[PDB]
Amino acid sequence: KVTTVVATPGQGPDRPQEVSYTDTKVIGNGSFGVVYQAKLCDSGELVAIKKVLQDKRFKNRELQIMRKLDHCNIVRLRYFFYSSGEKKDEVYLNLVLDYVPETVYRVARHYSRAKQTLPVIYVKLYMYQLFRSLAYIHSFGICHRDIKPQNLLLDPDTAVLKLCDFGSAKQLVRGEPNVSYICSRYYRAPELIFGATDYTSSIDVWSAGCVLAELLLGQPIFPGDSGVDQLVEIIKVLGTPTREQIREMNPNYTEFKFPQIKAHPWTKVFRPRTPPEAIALCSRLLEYTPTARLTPLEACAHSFFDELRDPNVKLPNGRDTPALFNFTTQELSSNPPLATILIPPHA
Ligand SMILES: COCCNC(=O)c1nc(-c2ccc(S(=O)(=O)N3CCN(C)CC3)cc2)cnc1N
Repeated sequence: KVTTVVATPGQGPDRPQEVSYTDTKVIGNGSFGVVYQAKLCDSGELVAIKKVLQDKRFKNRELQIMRKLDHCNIVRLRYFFYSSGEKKDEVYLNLVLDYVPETVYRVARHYSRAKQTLPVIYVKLYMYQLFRSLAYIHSFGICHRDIKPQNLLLDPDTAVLKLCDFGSAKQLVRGEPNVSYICSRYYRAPELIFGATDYTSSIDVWSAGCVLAELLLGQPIFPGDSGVDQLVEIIKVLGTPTREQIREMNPNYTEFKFPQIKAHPWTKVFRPRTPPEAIALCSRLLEYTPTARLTPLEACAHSFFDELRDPNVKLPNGRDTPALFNFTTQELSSNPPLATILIPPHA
């Protein structure tokens, strides 16, 4: 069964094209509608169609953001078009994206069921690629707002990570308020747990540190039954924030959940047989103070990733490491002189 739809390229000139696809399989659900997997008849390559119900008296925020993005470690928007259900009003915006077979969550989840830890090289590979994607969208002022392992796609063979689900991403315009019940809990920055609406892109940096620590520990570092319990578990490990730290997180609130609980060391948080520059990265990612957290660009050049910058380092299945040095000037803009470290010898 071959379906032919008139789709506009998600990057290219505004030139609607006949796109034919088949093998339509549902893969995902959500707030927005439904996610499918499909095969382009002509090129035979697999794609994902994210189908959202669209009201025409406001443009889809995700769509405006997708048509401005293009990176190695981000699922690219190939096309978009409009469908409908039965009656009219009932307009569906459909996003044709690249399909990536696996996700970090489902990888991380197995090793955990096998009582095993993910090999450290995969931690470095997947965190570095995530940082690159973060430094790129933050250079536009776009904040994902929903970093979680299930929103990171992986190819098992090439070890390529591609960030997906831009449903909660938003251009942060300074002076416009921004909501605080964003982020998929567990990875919900301190500022948002206290209900701050004056946040920056560093909330993705926090969420990334929660993803890093989860891959190191083999389970979510900051669990919790609600937004309140997330604060308990953060305070359990990072201690009660100082009142200066509280002022920097949210310039609004403090309704003491309970008392000051103090911190316990990073060394005692993780497994003993795995404490290298990985613990130093977590201590630079998971800080209360938003301006004290690393930039995704500064995180890529951290000591923990230095194995990947070696010209001789090779993937576990013997293959080459995927592109880890093909930066743009937009991606380097926050700190251009960091290219000293980012681009090693080796071409
Ligand atoms: C709304 O936000 C974005 C929604 N998602 C995307 O856009 C997107 N999703 C994926 C994806 C990858 C893995 C899986 S899976 O859990 O490993 N698995 C589930 C069932 N199935 C039989 C096998 C696959 C599910 C989906 C890939 N590329 C995408 N472009």
